[PDB]
Amino acid sequence: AITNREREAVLRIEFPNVDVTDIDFDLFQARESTDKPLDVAAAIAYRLLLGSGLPQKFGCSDEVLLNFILQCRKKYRNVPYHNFYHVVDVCQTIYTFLYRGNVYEKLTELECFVLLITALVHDLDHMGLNNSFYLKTESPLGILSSASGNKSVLEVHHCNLAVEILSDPESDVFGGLEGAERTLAFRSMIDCVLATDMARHSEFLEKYLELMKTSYNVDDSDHRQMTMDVLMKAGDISNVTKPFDISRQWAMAVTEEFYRQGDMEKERGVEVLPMFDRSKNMELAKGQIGFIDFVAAPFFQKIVDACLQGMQWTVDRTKSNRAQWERVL
Ligand SMILES: O=C1NCCN1CCOc1cc(C2=NN(C3CCCCCC3)C(=O)[C@@H]3CC=CC[C@H]23)ccc1OCCO
Ligand SMILES: [Mg+2]
Ligand SMILES: [Zn+2]
Repeated sequence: AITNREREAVLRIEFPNVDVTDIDFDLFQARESTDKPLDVAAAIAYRLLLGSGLPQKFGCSDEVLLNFILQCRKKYRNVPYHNFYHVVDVCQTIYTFLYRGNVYEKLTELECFVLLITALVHDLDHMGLNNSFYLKTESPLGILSSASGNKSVLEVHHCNLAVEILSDPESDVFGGLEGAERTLAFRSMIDCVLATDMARHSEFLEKYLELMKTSYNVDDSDHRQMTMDVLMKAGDISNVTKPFDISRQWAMAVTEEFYRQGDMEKERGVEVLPMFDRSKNMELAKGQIGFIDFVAAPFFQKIVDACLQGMQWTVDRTKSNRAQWERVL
């Protein structure tokens, strides 16, 4: 359970002069301009969701929504990248895809609510170590994954914790739903989180594009779910689509986390990939350009051209940042 000092420390935060729905929203400045960045991060998610009118529409009370965010926050660790700020950022970004990029037209209101909730649970208890680390080192979570036959080590873990938070009525944001609606809420959340495993990036992207070769059918379960998966994925690789100052700060965070993994691998005598090598050094610009060219740019370009036409700015900003990193070299 949550303490009343904890709830009130978040409840009292308001943003009258800072628009949390904007594509230019700067979470780094929001964090840096307070002495309580975890409270401000929780208030951004809370006010963003209450402001939309979605929780209220699905019988999710203000207290339950606030309890849920705080339970999620407790399960986020002090790591450079996969910390609470990342999921608040993903939530805020998906919101912009839905309501600034008009993707809300392609999904039901319930599915928009589920997506925003899912963003907040999608990396629960991440240790700043990737799936490969768990498998190479034969860690208890890796062993658990191998024996159960589910290769997405962290993603299954993220789902288990989401289901656990939601098992408590005081934090069940889906507690106000019933029957088909409730099943859809859990099924869609679980499928979205499982879709975030990057070892399955091209699988999800190509399953989506083939479904969109024919007319978009909202009556089709697969069409909606694949759209939900693509938006969760887009939120996850969205740091490339932000203003250069913001994009650079996420680039530095992911670099430091990756380097800490590499250092732990060196200490354990397991294989280290160049991307995770701290002592030897690669320019930040090079990492980002490679990331954009082989992953981020084709992803955004293909989904935009296939169906998500309103998300054109994501393609534009990624290119502008790619050009800026090229200048850095
Ligand atoms: O500049 C850099 N320094 C070292 C790495 N590097 C370039 C990579 O940068 C980023 C990578 C990531 C993620 N990489 N990968 C993998 C995806 C396939 C391609 C290779 C990299 C690993 C994950 O599995 C993470 C978890 C889920 C979604 C994306 C996450 C996130 C954010 C990144 O940059 C933030 C500013 O745009
Ligand atoms: Mg993840
Ligand atoms: Zn993530």
